[PDB]
Amino acid sequence: IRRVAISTMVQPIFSYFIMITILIHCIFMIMPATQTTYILELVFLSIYTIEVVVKVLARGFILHPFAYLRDPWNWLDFLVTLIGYITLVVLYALRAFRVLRSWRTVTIVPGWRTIVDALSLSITSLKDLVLLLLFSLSVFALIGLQLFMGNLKHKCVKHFPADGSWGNFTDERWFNYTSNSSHWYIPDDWIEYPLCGNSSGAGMCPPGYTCLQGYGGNPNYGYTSFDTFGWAFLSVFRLVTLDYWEDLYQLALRSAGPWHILFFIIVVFYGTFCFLNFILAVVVMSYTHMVKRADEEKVVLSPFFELFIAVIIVLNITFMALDHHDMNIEFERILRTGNYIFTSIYIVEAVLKIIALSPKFYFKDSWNVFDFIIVVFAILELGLVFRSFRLLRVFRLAKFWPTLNNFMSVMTKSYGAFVNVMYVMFLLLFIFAIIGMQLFGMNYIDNMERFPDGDLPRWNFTDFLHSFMIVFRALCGEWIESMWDCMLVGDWSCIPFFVAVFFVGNLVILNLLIALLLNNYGWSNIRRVCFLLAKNKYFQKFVTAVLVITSVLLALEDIYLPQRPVLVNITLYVDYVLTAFFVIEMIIMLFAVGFKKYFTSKWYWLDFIVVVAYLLNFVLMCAGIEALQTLRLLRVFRLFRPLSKVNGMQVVTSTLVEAVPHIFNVILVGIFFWLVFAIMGVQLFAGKFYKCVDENSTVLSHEITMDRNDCLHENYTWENSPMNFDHVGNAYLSLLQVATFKGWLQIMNDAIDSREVHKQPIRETNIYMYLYFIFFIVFGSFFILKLFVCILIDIFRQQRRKAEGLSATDSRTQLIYRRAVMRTMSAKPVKRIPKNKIQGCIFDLVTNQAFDISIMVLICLNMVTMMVEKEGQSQHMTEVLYWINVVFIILFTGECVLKLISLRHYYFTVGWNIFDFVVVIISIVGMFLADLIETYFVSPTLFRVIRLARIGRILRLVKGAKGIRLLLLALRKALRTLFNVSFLLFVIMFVYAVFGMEFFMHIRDAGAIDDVYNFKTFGQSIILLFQLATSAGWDGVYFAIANEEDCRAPDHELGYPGNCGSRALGIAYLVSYLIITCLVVINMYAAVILDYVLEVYEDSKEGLTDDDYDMFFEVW
Ligand SMILES: *[C@@H]1O[C@H](CO)[C@@H](O)[C@H](O[C@@H]2O[C@H](CO)[C@@H](O)[C@H](O[C@@H]3O[C@H](CO[C@@H]4O[C@H](CO)[C@@H](O)[C@H](O)[C@@H]4O)[C@@H](O)[C@H](O[C@@H]4O[C@H](CO)[C@@H](O)[C@H](O)[C@@H]4O)[C@@H]3O)[C@H]2NC(C)=O)[C@H]1NC(C)=O
Ligand SMILES: CN(C)[C@H]1CCCC[C@@H]1Nc1ccc(S(=O)(=O)Nc2nc3ccc(OCC4CCCC4)cc3s2)c(F)c1
Ligand SMILES: CC(C)CCC[C@@H](C)[C@H]1CC[C@H]2[C@@H]3CC=C4C[C@@H](OC(=O)CCC(=O)O)CC[C@]4(C)[C@H]3CC[C@]12C
Ligand SMILES: *[C@@H]1O[C@H](CO)[C@@H](O)[C@H](O)[C@H]1NC(C)=O
Ligand SMILES: *[C@@H]1O[C@H](CO)[C@@H](O)[C@H](O)[C@H]1NC(C)=O
Ligand SMILES: *[C@@H]1O[C@H](CO)[C@@H](O)[C@H](O)[C@H]1NC(C)=O
Repeated sequence: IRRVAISTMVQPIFSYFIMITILIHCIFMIMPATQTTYILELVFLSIYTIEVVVKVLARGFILHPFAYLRDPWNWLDFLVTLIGYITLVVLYALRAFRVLRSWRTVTIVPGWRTIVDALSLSITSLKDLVLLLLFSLSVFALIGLQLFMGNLKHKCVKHFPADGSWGNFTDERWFNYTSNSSHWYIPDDWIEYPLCGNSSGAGMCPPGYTCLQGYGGNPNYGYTSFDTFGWAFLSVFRLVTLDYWEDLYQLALRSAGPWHILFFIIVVFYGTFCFLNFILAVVVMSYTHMVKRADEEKVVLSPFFELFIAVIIVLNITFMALDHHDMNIEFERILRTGNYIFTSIYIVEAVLKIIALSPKFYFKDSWNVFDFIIVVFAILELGLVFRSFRLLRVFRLAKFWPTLNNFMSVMTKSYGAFVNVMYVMFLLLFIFAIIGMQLFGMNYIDNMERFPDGDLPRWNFTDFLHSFMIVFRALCGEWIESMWDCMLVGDWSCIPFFVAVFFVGNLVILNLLIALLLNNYGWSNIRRVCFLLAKNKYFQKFVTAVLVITSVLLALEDIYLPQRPVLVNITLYVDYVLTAFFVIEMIIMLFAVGFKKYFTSKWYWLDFIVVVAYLLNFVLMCAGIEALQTLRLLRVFRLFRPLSKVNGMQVVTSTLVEAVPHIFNVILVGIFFWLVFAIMGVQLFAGKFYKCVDENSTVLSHEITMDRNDCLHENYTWENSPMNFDHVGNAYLSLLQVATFKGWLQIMNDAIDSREVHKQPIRETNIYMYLYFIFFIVFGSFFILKLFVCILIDIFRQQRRKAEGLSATDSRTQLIYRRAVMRTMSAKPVKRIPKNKIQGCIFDLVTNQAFDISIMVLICLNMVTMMVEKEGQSQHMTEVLYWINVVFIILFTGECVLKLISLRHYYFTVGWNIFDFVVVIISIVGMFLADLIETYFVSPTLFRVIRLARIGRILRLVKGAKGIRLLLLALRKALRTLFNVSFLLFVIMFVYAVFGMEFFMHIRDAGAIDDVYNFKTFGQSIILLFQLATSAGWDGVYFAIANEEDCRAPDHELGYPGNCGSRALGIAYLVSYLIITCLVVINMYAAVILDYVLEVYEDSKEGLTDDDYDMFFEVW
């Protein structure tokens, strides 16, 4: 018995047999069930049971150190087998998790142990971050609950008819009329009722309507609000993750007022730019530790011909990129003839090289094998669709292009780790797809009526392909809309599922991928006086002040300016004065530093360009020609030099300046790869996004209009999609929309509906086109776009080393030791006296640990009391809650009084004591103020705002938490640099705000631009640009500002400005903004955070921390 089992388990054939069985079982899990599946399930279960029996007979069960159930993997196997028997003999919710056995297949890929260990270490290291995350989210949920409670229910309700059609006024008849949903404003074909508010700057109502509270439901089937702590929690988590967050942001600003933008800024700054970067830092440290452990453990043959072939390759690529939809016949002939010529040249090259060199030596070269494969494919293509393989020719450019060559060699050097990570990602997606299919698939079929028109949504769980696509989309960062659908037809189980998918896929696996990338990709007197004046402090301060004031004046030139004559005059006068000022300043600087210094400096060149622009505008105005707006807007660029001199800014600007060349190289490589995908996209989809519509832009059925001829015979419209693959430029724009995941859903809907040209698309007739986008997303968004962060991280570390005056050649250990030696230099001990029988007794009672723990418990209880508040509660409940809060305030005041009585003046030697003392004083003053306000009823919003001080007494809960204290210390050390980065971001936003006001203030309402969100004033422009800095909603903004169709041109004689945008201008504006902010400046936060977190953690683990010195001086 025992001998057989012991020999059987160690035989490799046994392990391969089990693995192959698991693989076929997974395959059968993908396909639809049938009676044959039931018997195959029994076969698989028998095989797994035999494995369990063999291993128990070989090891024993638990009682010894090396028994069967001392290995976690065996725990997985055993629990899944038991679940299988349980579900076979006797809830279907348990039948899914047999797919968990597939996790074992991770052990097939060589080098799997490193990645699995890194994942395990990352998961175990998030312990303190989870607690801090939950606390922060709760605090923000409370703040949002008190600020936005009830706002998302606002609606425009028609006035009670004075005509008497609804009867004479009575309170009952008025309530009866206002509650009828047919009297609530909603534009035709809309799903959601628009929000409103009567505060200055909120959404307005049409005439005959008033903005009311308490009617109807909240947005998104009632799932989006701040009416309870739980929904507020959900909304805050959504906001931190940036998941469709522009919609909640616009809803709140439209119902509450633009000033509530402040709330969103705070949440985005703390939660997105700091905390998720803590998560990334933990993942990076874990991976670095594992890799450290692993590593420690241990004619034709001439340059001229090469150049000739290189230019021929470039010309062939150009010819390939020129292909487009509905080409004229001459264009087609030219391209075809060019193809013939290129193929002939490649054939000649192959033969010449094979004969000049030996055939044996010819096929010993990898590049030669690649070229021969290309020649074979080309000749096969011309002989006989093999055109898709023509793209291989593009990759020959890597032989001649050193940057691309190095990029390729780096990938070759470490392909194994990336293979492991991608396999883990896809295995996780497969497991979740199967689980979600079993849990939710039948809900969509059974409860289809609940959907807006009773139709199945594009994204569902009805079969394996759709389930995989929806979980993959969640991994890309979009989870909440799918969760709304799941809840609508399901129950609470949808919430944990999607959250888990998002957390594991996005915050762990993708972060691990970027960690891999980082690890791998990483007269004489006149000159005298002018010189003295130029170097003088006061003169520079005066110049800076003038620049700042006139730049602020630019922000006031909004759409209302023509109605304000005094402002018009002030701006004109300021323009004249600035012209004189710039000229005189240029002369002074020239006399100070001279011609050669002046004209070899980039700063002085910027100044000179501004001087020339203002002189040109002056000459134009003299001639009677209206000044160019762009030229006089160029003066804002003067702000950057004084900005670069702010305290602590030098590290940030040095990092960006040093990073520019690498960023450019990455952009070039990305353009190359995107060219490959764009040519493929044109080949697949060019000309196929046309469809037949009617007066309402509603797609007709193919059963009615089969093709273009039917469409036009019935006098319908054969309209193209604004985003398409008709030529390479449009393909590039569509691929940018895909990679950023902004507007990609419509593009993919068109792609999977596509049929041959001139035919009516059919829903999901070409579903497997999804594979195209998956590949692009893996190689364009997960790989190429994440290099920017790695570059910034690597460069910022070096620049900070420069700033602190540290040597570059020193090792990390030496710096750790120097840090400890610096700490020991500045530590000292403190003692306090225990007072006086009464005071001494109170001292003994207050200095004990029980007292502090009790204070913590009281804080937790007060926090729960705050969580009880909800929308619609009776006023009696409001009063009871306020009185309970009063009790808590009295208790904390008493704590402070006792501590003061005990410690006398020593009390203020501890910083936390000072914070608590300030909070107590503020609470007393606030109680007085609240009583006065509530009695005199100043304003409900004012009361809500001043109630924000209540959070002060809850923030003390972090006192004494060591793990949380470490991360807060890291954040404190980084605060200066984070602030400087934020300041730079805001200045860039200001520049873009004023140029956007100039370019787009008059455009018609379309897409995301409407009466509330637009470029009409500086504030509204900033509201839009803060949203756009995260790339959120930029597709709708582009659709608005790029529209050149169906518009009125300006009438200079009549003064009418016109109302439509510019495709080229909008493309330039938005693409440049996305690159500068989303891909560069925002990633600086991650760089800074990572450096500081790493420092503190290494101090904790391989050195000494301030707490070590504190403990040493506790004894002393
Ligand atoms: C600004 O923003 C506010 C929040 O978003 C919004 O409320 C406000 O809208 C409405 O503005 C008008 C002023 O033009 C204001 O009158 C509205 O409030 C009135 O509420 C009364 C409540 O009646 C109650 O009925 C219950 C029954 O259970 C009873 O118990 C209560 O004691 C109370 O009686 C309505 O009855 C009233 O309707 C008017 O009543 C007058 C009485 O004769 C009558 O002459 C009028 O013609 C009319 O019929 C109002 O609705 C206010 N909305 C709400 C919900 O209060 C918005 N705009 C302004 C201008 O404030
Ligand atoms: C019960 N009832 C009839 C009265 C009766 C007694 C007097 C008060 C009580 N009413 C009540 C109690 C608690 C909250 S409360 O639960 O919201 N707690 C809050 N704590 C703080 C703490 C400080 C603060 O202002 C500080 C700033 C004001 C200007 C500058 C400093 C405001 C708040 S409000 C509230 F709203 C109001
Ligand atoms: C230095 C860095 C780190 C922080 C920068 C400060 C911002 C938080 C400031 C700078 C400009 C401010 C904006 C200036 C103008 C406005 C318009 C204001 O609303 C109005 O225009 C009210 C009138 C109306 O809506 O009718 C709302 C506040 C807002 C967006 C301000 C909100 C706060 C902003 C973004
Ligand atoms: C108004 O009253 C009628 C009956 O008089 C009732 O059927 C209807 O539901 C009421 N509408 C409301 C309360 O919105
Ligand atoms: C709303 O008003 C319309 C028009 O009078 C009426 O037909 C409808 O029944 C009303 N709905 C309710 C719920 O009262
Ligand atoms: C367009 O929509 C409106 C509102 O549903 C409808 O009345 C009209 O008949 C529609 N037009 C066509 C051509 O279907």
